[PDB]
Amino acid sequence: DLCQECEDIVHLLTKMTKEDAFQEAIRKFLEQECDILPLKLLVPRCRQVLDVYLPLVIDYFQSQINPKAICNHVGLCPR
Amino acid sequence: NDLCQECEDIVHLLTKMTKEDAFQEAIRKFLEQECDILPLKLLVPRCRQVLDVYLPLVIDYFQSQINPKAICNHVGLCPR
Ligand SMILES: CCCCCC/C=C/CCCCCCCC(=O)OC[C@H](COP(=O)(O)OCCN)OC(=O)CCCCCCC/C=C/CCCCCCCC
Ligand SMILES: CCCCCC/C=C\CCCCCCCC(=O)OC[C@H](COP(=O)(O)OCCN)OC(=O)CCCCCCC/C=C\CCCCCCCC
Ligand SMILES: CCCCCC/C=C\CCCCCCCC(=O)OC[C@H](COP(=O)(O)OCCN)OC(=O)CCCCCCC/C=C\CCCCCCCC
Repeated sequence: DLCQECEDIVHLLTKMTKEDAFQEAIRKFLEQECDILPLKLLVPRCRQVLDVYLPLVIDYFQSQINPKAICNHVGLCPR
Repeated sequence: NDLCQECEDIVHLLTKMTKEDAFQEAIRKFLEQECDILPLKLLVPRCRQVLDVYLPLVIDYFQSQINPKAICNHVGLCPR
């Protein structure tokens, strides 16, 4: 049941993004990855992209989202 | 505070989902669509080719002999 597993992942992400520890951990991990391969080459200006977009993703998962619509958008739930 | 367990749960869900071909097909279609538009079109040079090369590798990685706690340790959500 892909739809339900995707919805569960979305729910878990909504829970995890509420903790500052989560943001700090993912920030440090991605900052380390941005300085080495593969990301260093695959994503130009990796660190700046990270600085700008990690807070936006955190906010997004803390906002009023529609899990079934999200999972439909990526093709894992029907409409 | 129990981020470690939530991370392990996400990893387990991903391992389950990567077992289905419908998953690979759907994520492939979604990311192929995204590679042709903003933001990815600009953030990831040669997005479509990067996708073609790396999506099977990520799928295999989550289908392989992995330890969810080890992944979560690597990304800093379980302590070690
Ligand atoms: C490039 C190839 C790399 C190999 C694979 C490695 C995967 C990397 C994941 C990067 C994917 C970046 C996709 C960015 C596309 C995007 O910005 O669309 C998000 C849109 C736009 O939202 P808004 O403009 O704010 O308006 C609607 C309000 N809800 O939001 C969505 O509805 C979709 C959210 C996607 C997150 C869903 C996560 C659920 C988990 C599913 C299973 C796990 C697979 C995840 C793979 C990535 C797919 C997101
Ligand atoms: C570019 C930053 C933009 C900020 C927004 C973030 C949006 C989407 C996430 C972008 C995905 C980029 C991830 C880079 C992964 C990478 O290149 O690292 C390679 C390494 C090399 O693997 P190995 O050393 O062989 O593993 C041994 C450990 N047992 O990959 C890894 O180690 C595994 C990392 C996978 C972690 C996923 C676990 C899921 C946990 C929580 C999900 C919620 C957080 C999502 C962010 C994590 C992104 C990976
Ligand atoms: C790894 C499995 C974990 C599953 C968790 C899902 C992880 C990430 C979900 C992605 C977050 C989507 C939420 C959208 C919320 C939002 O408002 O952002 C939408 C914005 C819209 O962008 P714009 O505002 O239009 O900017 C235009 C100016 N350039 O889009 C995004 O946030 C997406 C940014 C992500 C940047 C991706 C860069 C990394 C991409 C590919 C790296 C591939 C590495 C693979 C290596 C694997 C090695 C084996």
